[PDB]
Parts: sequence; structure tokens; C-alpha cells
Amino acid sequence: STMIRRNVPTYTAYASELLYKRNLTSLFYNMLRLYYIKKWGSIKYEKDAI
Amino acid sequence: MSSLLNSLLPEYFKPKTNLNINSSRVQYGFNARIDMQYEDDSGTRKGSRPNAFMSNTVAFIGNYEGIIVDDIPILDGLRADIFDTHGDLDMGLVEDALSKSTMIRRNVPTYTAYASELLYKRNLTSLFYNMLRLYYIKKWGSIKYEKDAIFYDNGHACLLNRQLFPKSRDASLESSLSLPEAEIAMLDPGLEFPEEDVPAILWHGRVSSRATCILGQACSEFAPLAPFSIAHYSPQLTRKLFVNAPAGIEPSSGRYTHEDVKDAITILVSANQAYTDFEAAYLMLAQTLVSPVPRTAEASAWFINAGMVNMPTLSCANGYYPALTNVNPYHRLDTWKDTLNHWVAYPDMLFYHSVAMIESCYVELGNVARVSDSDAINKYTFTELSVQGRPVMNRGIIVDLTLVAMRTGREISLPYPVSCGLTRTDALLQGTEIHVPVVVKDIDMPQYYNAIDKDVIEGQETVIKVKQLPPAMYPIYTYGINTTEFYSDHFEDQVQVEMAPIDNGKAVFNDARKFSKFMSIMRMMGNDVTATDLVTGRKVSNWADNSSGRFLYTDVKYEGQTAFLVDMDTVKARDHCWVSIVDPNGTMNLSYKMTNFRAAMFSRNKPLYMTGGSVRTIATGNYRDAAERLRAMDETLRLKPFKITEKLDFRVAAYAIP
Amino acid sequence: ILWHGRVSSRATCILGQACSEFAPLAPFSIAHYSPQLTRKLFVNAPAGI
Amino acid sequence: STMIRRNVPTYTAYASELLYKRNLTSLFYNMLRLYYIKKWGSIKYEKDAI
Repeated sequence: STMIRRNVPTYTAYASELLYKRNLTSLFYNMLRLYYIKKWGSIKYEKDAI
Repeated sequence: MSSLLNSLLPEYFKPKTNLNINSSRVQYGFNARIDMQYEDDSGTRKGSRPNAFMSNTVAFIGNYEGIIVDDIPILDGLRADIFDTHGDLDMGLVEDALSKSTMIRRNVPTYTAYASELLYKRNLTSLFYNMLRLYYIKKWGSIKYEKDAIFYDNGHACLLNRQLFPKSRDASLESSLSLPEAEIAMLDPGLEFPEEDVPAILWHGRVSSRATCILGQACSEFAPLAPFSIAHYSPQLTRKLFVNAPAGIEPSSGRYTHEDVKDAITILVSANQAYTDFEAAYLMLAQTLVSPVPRTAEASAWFINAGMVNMPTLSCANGYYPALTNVNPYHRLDTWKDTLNHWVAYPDMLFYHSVAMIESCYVELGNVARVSDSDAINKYTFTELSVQGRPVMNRGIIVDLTLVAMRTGREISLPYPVSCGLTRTDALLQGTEIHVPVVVKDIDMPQYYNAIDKDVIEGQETVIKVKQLPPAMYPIYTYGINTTEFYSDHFEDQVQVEMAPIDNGKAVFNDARKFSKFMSIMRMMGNDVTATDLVTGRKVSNWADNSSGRFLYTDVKYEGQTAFLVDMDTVKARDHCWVSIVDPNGTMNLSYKMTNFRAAMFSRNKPLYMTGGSVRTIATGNYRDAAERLRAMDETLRLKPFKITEKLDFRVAAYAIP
Repeated sequence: ILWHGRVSSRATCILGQACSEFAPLAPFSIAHYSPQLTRKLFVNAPAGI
Repeated sequence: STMIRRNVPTYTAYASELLYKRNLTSLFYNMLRLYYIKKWGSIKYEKDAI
């Protein structure tokens, strides 16, 4: 899947180290929290409540 | 691929060779005979339009921008000996082939080492693409673009060419581009080590004075003034280009005709054995030759931001290895020369193949935009499930060919999974509001269109908020081959609106489906109906187009609950050849029938006629049967005699055959 | 030694340090004392180093 | 082969000695040590430690 075949040995070496640590779960977690902060963003917390 | 784009054309359509285009706007369509009928408790009222013209306006303008991307190598052309059983370059047979050749003996060891990198640089698609554009620039060079011209107008809203295309000066297509020439150097056969990042091509005999000027301009930056479709922005392909021609390269002439570009292409494909490269370039240009004029005012959202064209980097290492190309090439499919042979015979047929492809795509993107994200085959994931290959990235031709496969309902097969050309699905995948500019004509505009202002004086520049993208084209060539209920492109159709005499003309359509068919058939009958939504309080008019003459449900410009009040004592007769609804009572039954079809084209409000010879379906067998024949009549001048015959007069002579 | 295509800018630095004396300060197991393997190393690469 | 013709006789004479010099174990050993030095480079050694 390339015409420039000089970079294949270098590309393979870096790919082998990175593929065994791929995880986007933490990014989606924060993106979901930002959705609900904006939607339900009129809830009041009073300190001297029960 | 000439074959698959040919099948898209209708059965009644019989095309000829020459098409004398003399403008930047064409109304392609057909003439049909519509037998309309209105049945009621009182009686039946019959009408008949003998020549009904259903058209789709297509222009030669459209903002595009080229970017140089990395794409797969096309291995068709190289000799079949060096390839192994599986079909990849077995290095070891390459070293064997170079050794037993007419190469300099001191270069064999150093050239063989480079082979591992350079032999996998085979993609001439970018060069053929630019050379095809130069052919059509010089042919249709007299077409004009005016700055303060009408891009769209429907009576209420108007959209000028100044609005969509700023930085735009008025000029002819010939006077648009001023291409500078790249250096065409001669390759020295006795060069020590090959220079990578500089492509070297093959040539038959001597490079002519005009061939230098064409190749020089093809490998250069396109910097246009007027926004033309065949003269869009492209980056510099290369700085220098080597040509392995033992006969010296003549210097640049300066001038050339469109016939000289055909001469340049036919020599380049034959020498390099690059037919699959040409097939890729033919399909690329088929997408980005003509762009559709939008059907409605709010269907201009597709052409606001410039769609990127993916041109694969120019890379060729045939000049350095002349031995590896010969008369016995490796090819996957047997019908691999069919696309070039079709273009050389009928160049002007590309116009018909282009409109067939964009009409197929923009129709399917119409009914793809109306599916919810929560589904299996949706907006984002319709390309992945359809594709059964291994392309680098799902872009360019893959997205356009998969939309054609959905329209026709057939299996499209290409020899190489190449991913180059225009990407259309840009505004769709974003999934945000688009702000199209508009200049107002009347003062009662913002009731109909979802405008930003509620009161606007005439001649003011306003903005319309488009959320869901309406269909840009109506199906005309693909009419009643794969019918859907959205477009309702049937030959026979009927609708039953149920009213009682207690109701004083006023009917409420609870159903959305039959409301669409009622409003559409009433427009065929030449009646101006104006419905009003009860929930929201907006208004819709069936007369929202001057081309097709149909009403799609996306003309409401709002998704909500369906409660359309239509008052049937405010119906106005607008067009000629029309049936009258004077005063209805009881149940109404509307119906029509389309019987025959005749191909028609319009340009500058005049008929555009097809001229020249009768175009045939060129097959691989039709030429190679004459190769099987060889003209085997032994080339021997056999002169047969004529015996003179005497009759009554004797003054005059008469010769007989035996 | 032999090589595929061009010897990269970083490959020169690695081969240069691999064929050299290890003179450590701290007694580490993967950085123990080793003599100079060779002074010069040829590389048959038609594409220049 | 693709060798220079004037070198064939002189190179063939040397073959008897040079072709039996094949041991790259020392080079691979040092290159493997450079891999782990740069990977686990942040480990520390204190002089007055237990």
C-alpha cells in the first residue's frame, strides 16, 4: 500500500511497539462527560443542605 | 472503464460521435407523452401533453483543489518472465534479465541494487489526467464565464456567481490558464547511478517539436482565473522529466492544436505499456468534467466548500530499465486496452459518460442523507461493507463507484484497487449547519425559506440555514430502472384524496406519502397549489423548480409532525396544456401514464443536435478478428482482362466482365 | 557487510557505537567492559552512506 | 556473475581464506545491548547502597 518502499523497514519497527498500546476509551469518557455537563448544566449544589 | 459507464446510458438513447458545445450550460433530458386524468363524483376531465420536457441543468463550473497523495503501484506493463506464480516481482529473475540484455556491463551491479526501490514506482495516472484536460481546454476553448451572471434563480431567492466564487475575474476558458513549461531533458544511457525523485519515461523514435510543449505544460502548476471544472487548481507534478529517446528531443514549438495532444497520448501509452494507468485517468476526469446546477435554492450546500481531488504522485522508472518492457506484457484482465481504444475513436463520448456518473451519485446521496445514524448501513459506514478489496483509503473513485453499484443494482469490478479522484461526500459526513448566501427578489421570502432575518427589503444579501441536504439532481437517465417511493419515478401512478361535501374545499393530509404524490401530479396538470402547516405555521409551494416539474418532500425544509391544510378554492392555473379543477365535490382520483421516450438536449434556449457517425459498442474481438484475418489476400497485383463486345452501332465500344 | 538500499543517518550512528570500546563508570550488567571489535567497517551499499 | 572481469582471478585466490571468516555474533550482541540501554535508561545505581 505504498510506492515509496525505502520507509518500510523504519515503519515496521515503530508500528510493532505502538500497536500493543492502543486505547481511546479515556478520550471518549471525557467527551461523554462534556456532553452531560452542557445538557444538565443548571443543577445547584448548596453546601448547607441535607 | 468505458464498458461499465456505457451500460448506465438509457436504451432509447442512440449517441453520435461529434457534439458541438458552444456554452457553459446544457439541459439534457427526454420528451415524453403524459396522459393525465382527474376522476370525481361529478365526472372525469382528461388531458394530454404530447411533448413534456423533463430536464437536469449541467454546467462547466465548479471549485476543486488538487493535492499530491501516495497511492499503490500498477504492475501491468512489465514483461511476464520476471513475475513469479503468485504475481509479484521475483528479484533474481530481474538480475538475470538485465545481465542478458544490451546494457553497459559496468552499470549492471549498481543498477540491480536500486531495482528493489525503483521498479515499484509505476503510476502515470497524474500525467495522463493533465494531458486529457489540455485536449478539452483547446477543443471547447471558446466557452465564456461572466462574473455578474445568474448561478440559480427560482423567483423568490437568487444566487449569483460572485457569491459562491470570489477572487474570480471574467474570461474565456482558453484565456483562463497561462501554463509555464517544465524542463524535458534527454536521459544519458551512460549515467553512473539512477537519480530517484526524477521520473524517466520511454518514447517511440523522435520526440516531435509539439510533443515537448505538451509534456512541458502537463507537468506544471494550474493557476486559473475563472472557476472552470477542466481548469481547476493542481500542484506542480515534477520539476524535471527525463525521456529515453536515442533520437534527440527537438526544442519547444510554443503552439499546438487539440489533435497534437491525441498524438502525444497514443505514443506514451504504447511505449510505456500503461493502459491500466489511462483507465484510472479516464474515470478520474469522468467525475470532475461537469458539475450539476442545483435543483432548489437550498441544494447549493454541496458546492460551498471546495472538494479535494486526490492526484497520485508522478513516479516512473522505465527510462533506466528499457529491457524490462517488451511485446509480451503481464496483464490481469484480457480486456485491458478497451478504455484507450474507445477514447481514440470517440473522444466527445466522455461528456455523456460524465453526466451519467454524477446523475447516478447525486441521486443516491439524496436518499442516503435521509437515514438515521442508529442503523447498520448508514451515512458513515456504507462504503466499508460494499468494498470487497484492499484499497489504501476509502476515497476518490471507490466512494463514487459504490454509489453507482447501489443505483443500477449490479457488481462493479476493477483490476487494481486504485483510490484517486474527487471525493463528493464531504458536506454530508460533517453533519453540521451550512450557511449559503442569497440575494432576495420579493419581500415575502422568509416564510418559505428558513432565512436568518424575518423582514428583508428587496436587493439585500441574506443567509439560509440548510440542516438536511436535499437532492441536487432528479433521476432522468436512471428513470424507472431501480424505482424508490421517495422520487416516485413510475410510468403509472395514482392518488385518492377523500373529501366530503360538508367540508368546503378544505382537506387535511394526515399522511406524508400521499401529500407528496398529490402536490406532484397537480404540477403536471399545471396548477399552483399552496399548502400551510397547522403545527408550525410555515407554507410550501409545489412550484419550487423549473427543470424536472416534480415535488419532492424535502421542499418543506422542516422535519416535524404532518398536518398540511390545502384550500382547494385558491388553486391557480399557471402553465399551458392543463386540466381545470373548477369546483370539486366528493372523492378525487388523479392518475397519469408515460408511454414513449425521445432524447433531447438544449443550450442557449435552442435545440443542441448530435452530428457525425453512428457510435457502436467496441469489443476486444471486433479488431483481433481482422488480426485473425490479417488481410491474408497474398499482396500480388493480379490484373483480370475485359473482352470487348461488338453491337449494332459499332462506332461506340462496350466491355464485358468475362 | 551487505545492506538493503541506503544506510540511513541513524544506522551510521548505531553501527559506529556497536563496533567500539565499552568503558563504564557504574557496574551495570548490560553495560560491562568490552574491547574494540574493529577500527574500520566497510558497507557494500551502492546508495551512499 | 556481475563482477569486474580483471578482479575474478585475484579474488578467487583469496576465497580459500576469506570465505571461512563468517561470525557476526559480536556485532549483534553489542547492538542488542544498545537497544536495552536506551529502553531502561532511567534505572539508577547509588554507591553507598545495601
